Amino acid sequence: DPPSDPTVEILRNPSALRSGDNVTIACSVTGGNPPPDVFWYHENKRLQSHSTLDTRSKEIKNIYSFIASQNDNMAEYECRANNSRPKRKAMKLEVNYPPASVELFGESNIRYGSSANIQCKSLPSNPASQITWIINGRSVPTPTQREFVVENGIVSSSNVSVHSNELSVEAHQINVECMATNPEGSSAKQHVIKIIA
Ligand SMILES: *[C@@H]1O[C@H](CO)[C@@H](O)[C@H](O)[C@H]1NC(C)=O
Ligand SMILES: *[C@@H]1O[C@H](CO)[C@@H](O)[C@H](O)[C@H]1NC(C)=O
Ligand SMILES: *[C@@H]1O[C@H](CO)[C@@H](O)[C@H](O)[C@H]1NC(C)=O
Repeated sequence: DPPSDPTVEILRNPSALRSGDNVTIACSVTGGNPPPDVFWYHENKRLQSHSTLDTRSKEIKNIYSFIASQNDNMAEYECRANNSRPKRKAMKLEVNYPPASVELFGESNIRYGSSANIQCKSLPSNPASQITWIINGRSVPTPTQREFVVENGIVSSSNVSVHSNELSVEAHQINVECMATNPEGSSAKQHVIKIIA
């Protein structure tokens, strides 16, 4: 027997706000007397957006569209209702974004035979980024990392140890490459350590 025809559709949602994409936020209010003004407030400052009231329904709505940002948007957008001598409802957003860059820490010159410790902290990202190391074009076993929570993101930090004792006496320098990575993206930076006598 025949099955009835197939229908396909794309499902909007569910995804955390990402990087920069066209986000729309709404604030509904049902009318009182006098009809209140409805404003969006980012960082306690009145955003430039219009409020529209349906006369039939008596429902006041305020629609705000913007592109998401890493710099903020891990923070809250508040709505306010105003009647002379104010009803409020805030909203914390979650935006995924890749780590901007990474920072390496350590000597530029190390004595031969001696060992060296290299640190790498990534710039804030969401979610947390995985630090990986590549030494002389060789990926190395990933060290345990410490993740810190900062405003508008998470900072990963990893320590690696390079030993010049394993290297030959004719080893001029050691290339230390650090890399932070999350589902949004990745970023790398390379520090060069010279070997002194
Ligand atoms: C985002 O959507 C709003 C309407 O919701 C529209 O006015 C605006 O042009 C759009 N911007 C982009 C970059 O798609
Ligand atoms: C409060 O509301 C009145 C009218 O409802 C409006 O004209 C005024 O600008 C508002 N003031 C503030 C500080 O939002
Ligand atoms: C990494 O080294 C720093 C010193 O620069 C130290 O303060 C920190 O505790 C170390 N962390 C780990 C996980 O080894």
